[PDB]
Amino acid sequence: VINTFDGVADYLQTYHKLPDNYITKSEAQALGWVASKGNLADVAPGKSIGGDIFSNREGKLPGKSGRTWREADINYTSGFRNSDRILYSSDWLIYKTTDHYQTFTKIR
DNA sequence: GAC
Repeated sequence: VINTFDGVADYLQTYHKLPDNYITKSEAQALGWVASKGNLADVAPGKSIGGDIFSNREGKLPGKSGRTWREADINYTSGFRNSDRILYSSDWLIYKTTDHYQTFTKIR
């Protein structure tokens, strides 16, 4: 399992994809995940939510026509989800936020 | 796009 900021940032930079322990919300939902129940670790052991589109509506991240942003959970082990997310663009800019997309730091 |  790889779910730390540096670990995921390195993997993303090297392989241009999230490591195997990530599943999208749709995939998680298909497995029986119910947000209000905080049951992810029970329906998908050792998995973290990741890979969904981040719309960047606040414009806090660098924007450019045709650039798509995606986000993935970081530091998730169990229970309800946290505030830690890695943000990555189609052109491989990588950012982190620890406050649920309120502020971001460039890390790769 | 924690819920």
